[PDB]
Parts: sequence; structure tokens; C-alpha cells
Amino acid sequence: RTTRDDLINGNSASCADVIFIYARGSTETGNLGTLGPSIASNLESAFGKDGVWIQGVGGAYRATLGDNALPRGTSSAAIREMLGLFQQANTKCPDATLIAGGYSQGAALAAASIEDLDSAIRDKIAGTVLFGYTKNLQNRGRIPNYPADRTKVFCNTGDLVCTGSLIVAAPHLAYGPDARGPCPEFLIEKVRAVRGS
Repeated sequence: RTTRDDLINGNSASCADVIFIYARGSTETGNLGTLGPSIASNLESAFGKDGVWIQGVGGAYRATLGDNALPRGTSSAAIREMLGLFQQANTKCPDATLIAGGYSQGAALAAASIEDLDSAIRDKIAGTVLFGYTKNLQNRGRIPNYPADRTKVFCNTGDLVCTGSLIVAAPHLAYGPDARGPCPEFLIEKVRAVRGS
């Protein structure tokens, strides 16, 4: 449901082929929030329960609304938490293909973490999805140091956070359909592009 710690709980002896690390939006519950569960279910359908590990960013990431105003769009502690998860994935399952995603503050967190990530690990992320990307205008729809072809941004018309503001309007809460279809579609495609099948 809203909490998944497949990576942390997982046995190194039987690593999944795909590891998905996701950061929730502000004030959302568990470590997956409102959109994470939908993405997870679809990933499981494609790769099978044992084929993919779903890991939300919990720990120090409190998804505090006020942190959207900090320089990177989230807290330093949150970035360290997500970086640590990528590092854990790399160590626990070196042969797994990674995919990532984030919504709202989680999107900023995903961008910041990926930017700071060691290139060797960053290069293992076959695709990243960002919903209501709070740094969309500032970063010109990109994630620093990460290829455009591996990036997909879902920014609704009227979603003010995609246009340089921190105002939360109705379109910012309308990403359900995207999380159910195009998002997993993109992630699956990106994984298959490098892993074949």
C-alpha cells in the first residue's frame, strides 16, 4: 500500500532485476504517498513480484511542505536519505537496473539526489519520472547531469509549480491518470531498452 521497503527488506542472495526508488509529495503518507502504489502495481504486472523491488524514500524524508522553499526544493537531510538508498541498491544488487521517480517535493528531491549521485550509479538509472516538478522552469525540464532521453516530466497545464511558483492549485493534484498509464509505460520501456527480454 503506501509503504514499501523492498530494497531494505530484500535478500542480497536473491536480488530483483529492477529496483524502483520513489519519493512522495509533501504531507503524503507512508513512503509512497498517493501516486506510488499505482505505479508499483503496474511495475509488478510487467516484471512480476519477484522481478521488481519497490522502495519508497522514508527515513529522514519527512515531506515537510515548508521545505519546498529551501534552495534545492527540499532538505539536505532528505537528499542524503535518497542518496543512501541509491548507494544501498548499488551495493546490495550491483546487476539490477534502476528506475526512479518523484512527485512534487519528491520530484525536486529525485532531481537533487540524481544530480549529486556518483556518475557510475547515476548511469544505472535507465529512466526517471517526475510529476508536478517544482524545479521544472528553473531546470528547463531537465535533471542536471542526467540525459533528456531517460527523463519524463508530467507537468499539467495550470500546475503553478511547473511554472516557477510554489502555489498549489487543482491541476497539481491531478496526476492520477498519468501514474496509472504513461508513467509505468515509460519506465517499462526504458528498462526493456537496456535489459531486452
